[PDB]
Amino acid sequence: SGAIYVGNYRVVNRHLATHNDWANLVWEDSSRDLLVSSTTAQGCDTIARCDCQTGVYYCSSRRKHYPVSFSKPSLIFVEASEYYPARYQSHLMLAVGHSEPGDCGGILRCQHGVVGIVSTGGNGLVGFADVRDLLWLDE
Ligand SMILES: N#Cc1sccc1CC(=O)N1CCC[C@H](C(N)=O)C1
Ligand SMILES: [Zn+2]
Repeated sequence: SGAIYVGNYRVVNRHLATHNDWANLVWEDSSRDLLVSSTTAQGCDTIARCDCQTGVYYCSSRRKHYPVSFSKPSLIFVEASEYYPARYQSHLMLAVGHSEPGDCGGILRCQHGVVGIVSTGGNGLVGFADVRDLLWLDE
């Protein structure tokens, strides 16, 4: 679990969105596993606007932060789950690192701010949904 709070927005994994998130929906994209809902309180996270390929992510299954090198956002095949059939997930970045399903929502950060959130994993890899291209999150 986990979310990004920036301005009057809350960014979460679409497969983990709540009834309140869907009732206050701003935007959602199944192909990215992202959902953004509106909030009544101000968010203070800073979104990174960069092409960093190194950063640190929070891994709840280990209660630890890990430094990682990660790939540029791209279309990557993702095995079927109870949330989606087998498909290509877009704007996804992979890194070599530990992740378990409950790890979704952990933030990936670089020196410039929030890069994305954990969205996929397995076999010693971790995948992050990028949020750096969502320029509207800041206005
Ligand atoms: N094992 C393992 C890990 S680590 C983080 C998530 C997972 C499981 C995982 O990859 N998914 C299940 C939930 C939906 C995800 C998606 N974006 O389609 C796919
Ligand atoms: Zn950066």
